[PDB]
Amino acid sequence: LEQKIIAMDLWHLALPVCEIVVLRLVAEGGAEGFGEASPWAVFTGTPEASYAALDRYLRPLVIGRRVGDRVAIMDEAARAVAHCTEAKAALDSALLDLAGRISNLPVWALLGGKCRDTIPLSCSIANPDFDADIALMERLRADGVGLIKLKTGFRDHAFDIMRLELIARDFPEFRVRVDYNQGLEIDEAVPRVLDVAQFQPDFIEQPVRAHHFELMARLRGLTDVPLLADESVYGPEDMVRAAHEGICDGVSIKIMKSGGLTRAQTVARIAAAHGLMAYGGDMFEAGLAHLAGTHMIAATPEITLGCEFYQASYFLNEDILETPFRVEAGQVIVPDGPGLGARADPEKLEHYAVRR
Amino acid sequence: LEQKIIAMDLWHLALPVCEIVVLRLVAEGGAEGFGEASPWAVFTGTPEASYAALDRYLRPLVIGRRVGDRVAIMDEAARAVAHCTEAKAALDSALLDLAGRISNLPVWALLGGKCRDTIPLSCSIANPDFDADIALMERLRADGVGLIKLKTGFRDHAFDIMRLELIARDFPEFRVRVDYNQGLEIDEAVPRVLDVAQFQPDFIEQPVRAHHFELMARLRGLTDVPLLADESVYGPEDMVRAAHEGICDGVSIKIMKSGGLTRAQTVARIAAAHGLMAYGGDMFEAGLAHLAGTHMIAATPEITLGCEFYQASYFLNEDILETPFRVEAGQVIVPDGPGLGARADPEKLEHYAVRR
Ligand SMILES: [Mg+2]
Ligand SMILES: [Mg+2]
Ligand code: NA
Ligand code: NA
Repeated sequence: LEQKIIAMDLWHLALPVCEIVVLRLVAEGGAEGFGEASPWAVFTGTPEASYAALDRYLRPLVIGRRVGDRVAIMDEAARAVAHCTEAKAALDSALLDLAGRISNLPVWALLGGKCRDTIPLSCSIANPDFDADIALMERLRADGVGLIKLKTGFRDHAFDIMRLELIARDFPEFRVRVDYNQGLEIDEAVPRVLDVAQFQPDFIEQPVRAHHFELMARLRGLTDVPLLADESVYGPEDMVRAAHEGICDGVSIKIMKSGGLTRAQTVARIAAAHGLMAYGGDMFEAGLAHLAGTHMIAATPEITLGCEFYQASYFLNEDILETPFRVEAGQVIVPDGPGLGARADPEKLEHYAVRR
Repeated sequence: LEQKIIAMDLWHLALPVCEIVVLRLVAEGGAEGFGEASPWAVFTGTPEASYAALDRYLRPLVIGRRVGDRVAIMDEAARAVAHCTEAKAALDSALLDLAGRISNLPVWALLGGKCRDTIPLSCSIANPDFDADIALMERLRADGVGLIKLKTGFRDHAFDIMRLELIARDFPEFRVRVDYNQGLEIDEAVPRVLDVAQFQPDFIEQPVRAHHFELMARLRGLTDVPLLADESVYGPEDMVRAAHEGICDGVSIKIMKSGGLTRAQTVARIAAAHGLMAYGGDMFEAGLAHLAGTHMIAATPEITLGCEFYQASYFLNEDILETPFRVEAGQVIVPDGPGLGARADPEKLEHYAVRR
């Protein structure tokens, strides 16, 4: 691990169904590490921002550094550029993937070990054309997927209720989660949440804008259905604040928000210390990001509500991995191979790139 | 790391100057892992309690497990036996040491990498015969040690003041820290702490009993000298409570309290999130425990006040490692070799054992 990182390559991809930024690091010894940043322009930041963060601001910080100084590198990285937690997460992933390759260890082994070999998978239901999702749900049920998360709030309230009712009638096999993606306005939050809570989903995710800690805390006191914070919490700092103000019953943890795998674990551990639950959320990512999140969760017993790394299997027309992101009988398979467990395909990276 | 742990050997040692419990784990392939539990009877527990914890209660959940399932093993261990955080730290150390030997990596490499190659060392000054400490301080200054921590409260207040004045006069080269070890009673806490604070030590450690959160918080508001919590904080759970009640400005982190290296890091990270400083404390341990503590601090940027792994160098007549715990120019050296960086001497373990 005394080896020096000698190169940094980047790709700004546009995947048919979704833009992401892929990073590759190369050590003196020839080993390579991959990492993905999956920005959501309106929430975490743009792909351009993360591309620049890596290409111009973090590059000088990483090139020439020893693979083993990851802790120092990530500490400096957080301060070297503002935001771009997706880019920071990509760097951490590549650093870990690289160290894992060098030492011949899976990433979870560099995160403390593993506590689970599989992770329950959840697929989101967010199509404005519900008939298309019904067909999707038929397939999900057939594939053994047992969890689904209804994206709510993007249309009228009636549209949300309609779907919950049909799901309960024709797809009772699934456990159902709900996610508003900060979608509701102040004047409609309470009545819409209270109505949806009647359906008793496993949890309702972030009904209002991230900065609405007061309102989130109030919504939490309205029903016994768990209220999960997502956009309101990125890292440990926000988690401490969220816990203090009692804005949620649990949190959706994403490496793209925490800016790294360790910071993601810290969020989960702080949530647990406050008696709050944790879920493996994700952004609109590809298989590389899925693998990074999978290794993180495999080493974090505190995240018990499953994960939602469903895009590579049900959203993207084609993924960027050389080998399919492994999911069997509705469960994500924790890889045990070196590094992340799969390489990104250069040809696909070259083909789908809009910039590199 | 898929291979199983097939054996657990224990030694309750009595080291001339100190009792500790040493643990050795053996994997199917023959690799070994060593860990140390350094119990303090009146604070953390007895060596007999920790010996029993490992020998009878943790043995069953460890034997037959995959080396790589460390996270799950430790999660289960914490609940398998009450207290005995020292035994838990020893098990975590052995598991990490074992995994390091297998993968040929330094323990810090399994804790996320490193951010520092050396750690400033502090030696405690606690001899009731102060002339003996003056001699030691002469030795300390010559060896390049620039930090010392005065053990206060075990005698009258005059004795503490006497030593603080002589140190400032004859040994100005040292940065001075103070530690009461919960030694002060309620009716004498304010006056004594105020007097000592006039000497502006770097920090004053745990003036009163661990359970006195309210009193600790009041003491914190009396001076601008940092008040460190030690016995009041063992793990993440205590750190969350201590931060909420504002009982300190910083915390002394010890693996023997946190019951593991990761838990110790979580304590440091939580403190930092609350704007509280962190110090690398220790119990009356030997070189094996010092190495575990060194690797954890090596991977934890949040711990910036140095460490006190001085016993192997200045307290124990003889250490148990095959090679000296490295300290150069008053700085602890972070090992880069496989595992903890040194091996326990089978012959010494047998010689100093009072039970095995
Ligand atoms: Mg969400
Ligand atoms: Mg102390
Ligand atoms: Na509630
Ligand atoms: Na103060």
